[PDB]
Amino acid sequence: NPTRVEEIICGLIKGGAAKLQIITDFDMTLSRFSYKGKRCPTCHNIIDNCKLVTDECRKKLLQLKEKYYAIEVDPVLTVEEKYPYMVEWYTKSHGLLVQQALPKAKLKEIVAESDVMLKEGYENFFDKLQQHSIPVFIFSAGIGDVLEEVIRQAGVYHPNVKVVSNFMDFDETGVLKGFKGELIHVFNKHDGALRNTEYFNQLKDNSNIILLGDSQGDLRMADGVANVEHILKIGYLNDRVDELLEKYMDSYDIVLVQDESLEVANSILQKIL
Amino acid sequence: NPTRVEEIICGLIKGGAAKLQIITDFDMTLSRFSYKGKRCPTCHNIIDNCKLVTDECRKKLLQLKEKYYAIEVDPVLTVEEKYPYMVEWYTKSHGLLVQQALPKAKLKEIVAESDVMLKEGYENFFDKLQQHSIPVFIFSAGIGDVLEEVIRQAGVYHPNVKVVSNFMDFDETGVLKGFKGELIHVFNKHDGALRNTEYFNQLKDNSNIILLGDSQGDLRMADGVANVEHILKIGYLNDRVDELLEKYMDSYDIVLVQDESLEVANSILQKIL
Repeated sequence: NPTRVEEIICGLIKGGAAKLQIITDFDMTLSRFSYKGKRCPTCHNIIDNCKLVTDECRKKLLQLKEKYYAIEVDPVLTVEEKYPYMVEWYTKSHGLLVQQALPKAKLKEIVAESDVMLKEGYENFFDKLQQHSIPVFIFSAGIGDVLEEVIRQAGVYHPNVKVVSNFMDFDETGVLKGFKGELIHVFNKHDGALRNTEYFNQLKDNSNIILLGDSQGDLRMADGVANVEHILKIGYLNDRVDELLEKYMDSYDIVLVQDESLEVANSILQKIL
Repeated sequence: NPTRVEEIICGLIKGGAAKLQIITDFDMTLSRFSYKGKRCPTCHNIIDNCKLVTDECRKKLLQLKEKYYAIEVDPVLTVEEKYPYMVEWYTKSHGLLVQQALPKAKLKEIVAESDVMLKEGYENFFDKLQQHSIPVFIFSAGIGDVLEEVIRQAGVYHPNVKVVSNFMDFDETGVLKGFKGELIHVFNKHDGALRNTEYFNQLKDNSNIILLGDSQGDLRMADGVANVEHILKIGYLNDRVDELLEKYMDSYDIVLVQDESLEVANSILQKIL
């Protein structure tokens, strides 16, 4: 309902800066799905395609993706069933990334020479948020170290920005040995939300939330919010559109089909802050 | 291969206007997939959503689409298996369109008040083609009468443009009674190509072809070309991208991901004509 969306937004404007927080996915949400007719990379792709991975290993990674992607988007399987494969997919990809002995010191170059792109309007998004000290919480199934190099290098890793993702584990050599903590993946966002309760409890007054995601899963990202008064959910639908449009209109308050900007979010921010 | 693509294009430039013809799909190929965050309509949607269809019938049409779309994009079914359902899908939708008794005289309004959009660069595409009398052959699984009202009203139904689609059959009242000829649908483009042999035989000298499509099926659109010397195949990949990207890079010479313009085609035309 367009009426309901306005009731929410009016709540947000009434709250102003003092009551607002942002929860958002990263890949295909803050970064672009495609550009100039070309598919843009996800954090995983940045590494898969970089010069520190061999042709042979890149080929094994692609086979993984073709097998496991097809299960991810299987119409017959429940998420129950899909869950162990999503887990398998990450353990193997990660498995292969370990073997290449990726050097921490190389991340900065890897990201700098990749095709990665933030959506139109991102400086304005991030700056406007920093200038009002609005807490921003980025919850991604991607790779924390890459994610951070994208935003650092774009000049928008401000102090209000908290990043929570799958971070790389290095050894003494400063060479990748695995992944820290519990795996974030598309199917368990809810567990990841409640696993970050300590951050959210420090934000009790921030009871007006804008959530930005790109999948159905992302709808759970606010499951650990302490005090919810008003929440606006904005959904980027970049792929599997005809299949998922109804479901998205059904659950996100705003569905933006193949939209490579943050202009809708920026105009809503303009009214609040 | 980028080298191979250039060999082809060089053939096309050498041929110039005198040897060129264009074969192209319409929906999501000349028309837009989405706009300003909103999914644009196909020729079928224009009718489904117009004021001459009831709320109730529009609801039955949507159920059809949700059932039959899911079969169309089933990974397990062969096209063999899917083929009778695609046929069923059209017969029922058409079936329901008949019942509403759609008036021929109303098409002009229906199209004029719909959200339909051609890609950026379309006037330049169509004009440049008309000005060199380049035969253009539009082969669509949509609805001929709608397709024609979109292009007529956009001021680009020029005499070099031949339209071949599923055209509406009216009765004495000028009220829809069915569909003429054999059904064009996504799976039988090849049969439709050879069924239009008479048009292609009149174009024997036009042995340089540019083909524009949006599906795998569309690759068969040139199957009835009399004399093939050079052919460039341009593919719009608007949906199911991650699933289909490899297959598309595999078979179209140029794959343009979520690209709502004709700029690539227009620059290739600039070099040829």
